[PDB]
Parts: sequence; structure tokens; C-alpha cells
Amino acid sequence: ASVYAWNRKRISNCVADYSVLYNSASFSTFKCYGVSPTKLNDLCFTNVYA
Amino acid sequence: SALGKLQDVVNQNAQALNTLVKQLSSNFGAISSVLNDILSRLDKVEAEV
Amino acid sequence: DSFVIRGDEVRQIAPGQTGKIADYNYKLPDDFTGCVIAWNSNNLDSKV
Repeated sequence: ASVYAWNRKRISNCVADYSVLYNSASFSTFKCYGVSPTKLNDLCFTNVYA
Repeated sequence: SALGKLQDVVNQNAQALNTLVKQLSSNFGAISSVLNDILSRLDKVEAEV
Repeated sequence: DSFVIRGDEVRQIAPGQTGKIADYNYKLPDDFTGCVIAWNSNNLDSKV
């Protein structure tokens, strides 16, 4: 999307291997807030919004 | 109502201890009042702050 | 300590970082004392 009409996708009812995301070094930066990217694989969430 | 002093001495301690307990719920500018949240959510370098 | 590495991985050469090189190539202490120095040696190290 354009930022003007920015796109939200809700992610739900699924298993998320965030280690695969964090290890994909095509991603130039991966800052995180309230959580460290290491611990994402140990947590569980009531909703996720991308 | 006659034993006002003795009942007050118990009440003052109950207020003090319940304040000391309730202060565990205070954030003090941390991410959570519950220590296990921080330790499950963060790497040590961030958790120490 | 000295080695060559890819320029985008240079971030990992700091205490408590995450990433493959800092995990299982060369790992810094959490409480490291010292200095880290790097440069884009493409004029000396490249060839392919």
C-alpha cells in the first residue's frame, strides 16, 4: 500500500516461527519494542496486526 | 469504641502492610509490575534496564 | 581478536547482540571491555 491508505492484515489462529523472520537478513533492520526478537518464539499473543 | 488505641495499632499495621503489598503492582516506569513478564519478554541487556 | 566479515553483519560485533556470526562464529561477552574497529576493505578482500 501507499502510506496514505496504509494496509492492515490481522494474523490469527496460527503458529509463528519468528526465528525464520529474524534470520532472513534481506530485512535491513528489525527493531522491537516491549519484546526482544529472540523471545518472540517463546511468547503467545491475543491478536497480531501487520 | 473503648479499645480505640489497641484497635488503631492493628489497623495502622494492616494499612502499612497492605500498602507495602500493593506497591508490588506499581510500574515505577518499567514495562510491567510483574517481574516474570520482563524476564520472559526481553534479552538480559534490555531486561536489566 | 581479528577476522573478515560481511559489512551488514558488523552490527553483531557488540556485547549481547543476536545473529549467526555472534551466535556460532565469534561471540562477545555480555559485559565486554574493549574497542571494536572495522572498515569496508572491498579494495583488498574482494575477488569474485
